[PDB]
Amino acid sequence: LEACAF
Amino acid sequence: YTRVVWCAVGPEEQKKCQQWSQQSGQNVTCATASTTDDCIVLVLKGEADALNLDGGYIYTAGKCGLVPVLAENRKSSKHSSLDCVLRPTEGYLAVAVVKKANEGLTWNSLKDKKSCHTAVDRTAGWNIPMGLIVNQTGSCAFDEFFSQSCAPGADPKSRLCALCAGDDQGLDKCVPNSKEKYYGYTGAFRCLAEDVGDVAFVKNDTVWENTNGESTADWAKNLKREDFRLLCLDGTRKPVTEAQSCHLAVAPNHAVVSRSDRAAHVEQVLLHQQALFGKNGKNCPDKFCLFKSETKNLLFNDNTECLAKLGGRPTYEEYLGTEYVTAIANLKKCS
Ligand SMILES: *[C@@H]1O[C@H](CO)[C@@H](O[C@@H]2O[C@H](CO)[C@@H](O)[C@H](O)[C@H]2NC(C)=O)[C@H](O)[C@H]1NC(C)=O
Ligand SMILES: *[C@@H]1O[C@H](CO)[C@@H](O[C@@H]2O[C@H](CO)[C@@H](O)[C@H](O)[C@H]2NC(C)=O)[C@H](O)[C@H]1NC(C)=O
Ligand SMILES: *[C@@H]1O[C@H](CO)[C@@H](O)[C@H](O)[C@H]1NC(C)=O
Ligand SMILES: [Fe+3]
Ligand SMILES: [Zn+2]
Ligand SMILES: [Zn+2]
Repeated sequence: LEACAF
Repeated sequence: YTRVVWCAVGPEEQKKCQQWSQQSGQNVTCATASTTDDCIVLVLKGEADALNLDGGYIYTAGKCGLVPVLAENRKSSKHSSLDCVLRPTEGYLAVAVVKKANEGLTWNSLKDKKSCHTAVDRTAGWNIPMGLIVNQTGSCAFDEFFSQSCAPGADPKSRLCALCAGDDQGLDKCVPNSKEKYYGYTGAFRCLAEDVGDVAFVKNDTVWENTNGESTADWAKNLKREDFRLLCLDGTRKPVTEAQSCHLAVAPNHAVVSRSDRAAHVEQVLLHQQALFGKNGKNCPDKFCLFKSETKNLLFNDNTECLAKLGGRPTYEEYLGTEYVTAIANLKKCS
């Protein structure tokens, strides 16, 4: 439930 | 107009993409990366335009800003008068498949068995079965649930990669691309067919398309459906004819993603390219078929009848569906 993984 | 730069995952997809590029008169051209996450990073950098993705990968891409453009549509189970491009997609069935001869095995006795997965982070191979297992065990320790696995993309020295076999030389063990013998739908079903694993997490279509002469490949050519069973969540085992009542979930179809600013152009080019190379395309089979592979399911699944328009210009969360998104997000809390 957060940001881009890169 | 501009060229569309596709991103191929591994060298077998790159070969296919280079054939498409030649046949397309360079309307499509190719970039290639070793993994699907690396292709998503080329697209986020603007060094590729698009690729077609399993829904679990659509979630990674979507979190990074990429949008769904067109979805795979396979032959419909019901009659429809709509053209393929305008027919609503139906979602595929994620299933757990075992051998009938392995008589003791049910969903409730999976602990400490040997498993075959398409790849980490994919829908039927990983997010659906591991999400159900973490939930039913109440534990994030899913990397210790099966005794050994082939789960391409995991740590190659770990038990999640112990069953993976790499390429003809045994290099690239556990890489999440088609060089790994047990990658993907067909590789994970081969892991089960060869009794490397006890269970394969694939989709319904994979068991049908690799049995009873539907595949002429050596390891498949002699497989019979009746030698496999599906594991139902209520602990029963059924024949593989019963997938509509013995699946783990319904998955959103693989789909093409791009940056938002390139979506429209990628869409227009793809609609044209499948008119030339798609099923019943003008130049398929004479010259090139976009939805067939030298090996298996390269760029697109070989059971794709067309890429279809999406309804409602959907965000990635609308395309995947709220329930699937929430399941992925719950599982990713373990990592
Ligand atoms: C499980 O998958 C198989 C393979 O895609 C489906 O069987 C195909 O169904 C189509 C559309 O009905 C038929 O016209 C094809 O000939 C079938 N293929 C084969 C190889 O038999 C099957 O319908 C799917 N089961 C469920 C419940 O969705
Ligand atoms: C694993 O369990 C979690 C926790 O219950 C599930 O998350 C819920 O899913 C339902 C249906 O989408 C929602 O109404 C709830 O809001 C979700 N709860 C929470 C706390 O996030 C999740 O669906 C389960 N995973 C799988 C694969 O079934
Ligand atoms: C290349 O794209 C241009 C512009 O759409 C079009 O005129 C031409 O037909 C395309 N050719 C092929 C082979 O895809
Ligand atoms: Fe998938
Ligand atoms: Zn269901
Ligand atoms: Zn919307």
